[PDB]
Formats: sequence, structure tokens, C-alpha cells
Amino acid sequence: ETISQAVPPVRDWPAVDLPGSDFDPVLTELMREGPVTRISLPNGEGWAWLVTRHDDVRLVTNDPRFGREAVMDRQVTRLAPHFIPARGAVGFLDPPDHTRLRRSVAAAFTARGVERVRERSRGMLDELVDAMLRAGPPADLTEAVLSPFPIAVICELMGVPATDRHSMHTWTQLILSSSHGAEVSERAKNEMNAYFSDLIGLRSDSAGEDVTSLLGAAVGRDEITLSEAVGLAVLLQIGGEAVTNNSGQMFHLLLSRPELAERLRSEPEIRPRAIDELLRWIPHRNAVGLSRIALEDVEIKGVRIRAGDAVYVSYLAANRDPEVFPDPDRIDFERSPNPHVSFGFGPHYCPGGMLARLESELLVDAVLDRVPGLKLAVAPEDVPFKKGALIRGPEALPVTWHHA
Ligand code: HEM
Ligand SMILES: O=C1C=C(O)C(=O)c2ccccc21
Ligand SMILES: O=C1C=C(O)C(=O)c2ccccc21
Repeated sequence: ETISQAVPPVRDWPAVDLPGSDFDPVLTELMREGPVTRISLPNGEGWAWLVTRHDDVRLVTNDPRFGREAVMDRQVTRLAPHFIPARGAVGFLDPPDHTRLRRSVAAAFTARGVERVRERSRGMLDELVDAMLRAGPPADLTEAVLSPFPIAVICELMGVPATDRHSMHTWTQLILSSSHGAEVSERAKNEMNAYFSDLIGLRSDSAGEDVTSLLGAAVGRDEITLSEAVGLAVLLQIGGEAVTNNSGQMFHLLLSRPELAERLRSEPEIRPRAIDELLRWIPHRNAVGLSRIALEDVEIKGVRIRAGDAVYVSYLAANRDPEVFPDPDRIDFERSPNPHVSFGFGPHYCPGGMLARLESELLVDAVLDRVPGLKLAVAPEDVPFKKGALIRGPEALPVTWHHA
């Protein structure tokens, strides 16, 4: 042989505030380099591998050779200045115990299960929209509806009293407050852990359809421990708010490209498919989330991922796979196979996938059908987006409509 340098150089991938829904140029680069790359994020230590292809992302995330529990044994390079989920949360559990914990609340998150809160949710959404209209045109869609709605729906499903909604949002906010290197988020986590630990105990260990009752009944029959239950209850509540940000990009885009909004207004039946196309395209987060550790050597596209090596997958990059999604950057409401991985893949796939689809469904409906001539009150570029955050999205969405 000769002089083989088949190992990709560690690419520095600093935290950078992107505008609107533009694609990360660095991620663009990582994708062109090769199937397997190496990156260095703002925090933690080391380099961790990076997979971007649709097929390799499905492999890594659904293969027993890559685990999550081991990820805590080291300070894997990352984007967030501290691990959000505790040492017992779903995100860090592997198939054996992970499957058990997720089964306890499965019934509430399937299409049929979520379909049970459709009417209830529709009514809540309608009150918020009615309130927006009554107030008057110059409105911030995020504060007026995209923020309150998802919060009300998850709390309702979880069994959280409507009077405690403000607290969930405050805690979620602080917990995801992203950076420094300490306990504003830690205290916030203990407070919310304490909140759900008590709710799970407060007779919610008897009978009821809400998730906390399911978790309480499960804890009562030794199916899952209280730690696992609180850990899951906490991440569901938090993930619940992920819709605000995603739907924010959805609307910023629909009103940004009038031809997309018009197709949805004049052709309602295609809304489901369009929403899935929008979910595939929308760059939901910054960089990547929680890595996996190779539990044993594994060869991928010529690269040897040594046991002990951290591996990252980019669902955003995967949803932009040319071979799987021809003309990737184009938002086509038709799109044939469209097997996007915006909700993850493998055992850790998002349990809120169907709920979010339902929420997105009602939002598009209510917003496009009840607000005549809804449009941005400012130029697309003048809309501010979240800075230094994990999940990308509008900070506010100024819009106006016919009325005034
Ligand atoms: C359209 C909005 C949403 C998007 C794009 C999204 C996306 C994701 C992604 C990419 C993951 C990680 C998969 C992995 O680790 O491989 C995840 C995990 C998770 N999501 Fe979501 N999510 C959304 C909404 C929600 C909602 C509303 C909830 C609350 C019911 C939720 C709860 C969770 C939980 C609990 C996990 C951790 C699952 C586990 O590790 O077992 N998500 N989500
Ligand atoms: O919205 C998410 C995006 C991720 O990449 C992600 O890893 C995640 C994990 C847990 C809840 C939500 C999310
Ligand atoms: O990006 C994320 C990474 C996590 O580990 C995580 O737990 C999370 C939860 C909710 C929204 C985003 C995230």
C-alpha cells in the first residue's frame, strides 16, 4: 500500500446564530466531505464522530452496538453546557430498561391515543385564536397562540392543572436556558422533578387516562421506578413545548413564501402531507443533540468507529439526503416516499411524534381558516429568531390580517 490518511480531520463546529430557517453552512460542508466526519462542539471535551446519510443515521440510531447509558461516563463534546436529562432519564436508557419505561405511557401517545384529545385541543386553540382576533391585527402569533397552545395540550395530557401551566413554561425555559455552567437549570430541574414526583404520588397512582396517572399506576405495580417515571414525565412536559418553535418556523415560512400558504388555503385535504414535508425540511435544532457510544468496534462506510468512541447523527442532514429526497432543499407538498427522520429513529424515536402532528394540524387549520388574509406584519428578514438555543425558532412572529 501507500500513504493512507483515510481519517477525516476534526472540524470545529462553534455555536452560531443562524437567521430564520437557513441551513447551517457548516453542516452543509460536513455532508459534502464524507459519509463519516468528526466534529468538535463548543462544550465538553473530545471530537465524536458524525453521521449524515439517511441510511447510516437509521443504522446508528437503531443498532444495539451504540448505546446511550455509556454517554454519561464521559464528557462527550456537545452543544449544550450541561446534560438536560438526569442519570436515569429516558434519553440515557438503553433497550432493556428503555423499552420498559416507554411502554408504560405508550397508549397515550399513539395516533389513536392522541386522537382522544383532538376535540379538547381544538376548543382550546379556538379560544386563543378568538382572543387574538378580538384584540386586533398587530399580533405576535407566538405569544398569542403558538406558545400557549402546545403548553395547554401537553399539560392536559400529562394531567397538570391549568393553574400550573405558567410554572411548567418557566421551568422548561430555565432548564433549557442553555448556558453558563451551573444551577439555574439544576434548581429548575429539581423543582420540576419535585413537582412531578408529588403529582405522580398525589392519588394519580389510581385511575385516570392522563400520563401522570398512567405513570402512577405503573409505579404502583412495580413496572417502573419513581425515578424513571419522573424523568420521563419531565422530558415529555419539556418536549411538549418543541411544537411552539417548529410551528413558528412553519408559519414564518408559509407567510414568507405566499405560494405555500395559498396552496394550503385552497387545498385543505393536502394539509397532512404538506405538514410532513414541512417537518422534514424545517431545521428544527442547532447542531446535534445527544450522542451514542460505540459499545464495540463498528465499521461504517470504510470508517472504523472504535469502541468507546462517541457518535452523533444529524436528522436534519438525513432529511436532506439527495438520494432519498431528490432536489432536497425544495419544499414539495407532493413528495412521494418522504420517509423523514425529524422525529428521530430507533428506540429513542419521539413519543410525541403523533401529538405534534395533531397539534401542527389544528394550528394550520385554525390559523389559515379563521384569520382572513393573515400575513407577516414585517419583512421576512425582520422577524427575530432564537439565539444561543438548542431548538431553532422565532422569538416572536409579528403578523396582521384583514380586519384592521
Ligand atoms: C414537531 C415537534 C418535535 C420534534 C421535531 C421532536 C424531535 C425529537 C428528536 C429528534 C428526538 C431525539 C431522538 C433521538 O434521541 O434519536 C426527540 C426525543 C424526544 N421527544 Fe420529541 N420532538 C417534537 C415534539 C415532542 C413533544 C410534543 C413531546 C412531548 C410528548 C416530545 C417528547 C420527546 C421525548 C420524551 C423524547 C426522548 C425519547 C427517548 O429518548 O426515549 N417531543 N424528539
Ligand atoms: O426537539 C428535540 C430535538 C432533538 O434533536 C432532541 O434530541 C430532542 C430530545 C428530546 C426532546 C426534544 C428533542
Ligand atoms: O436538544 C435537546 C437535547 C436534549 O438532551 C434534550 O433533552 C432536549 C430536550 C428538549 C428539547 C431539546 C433537547
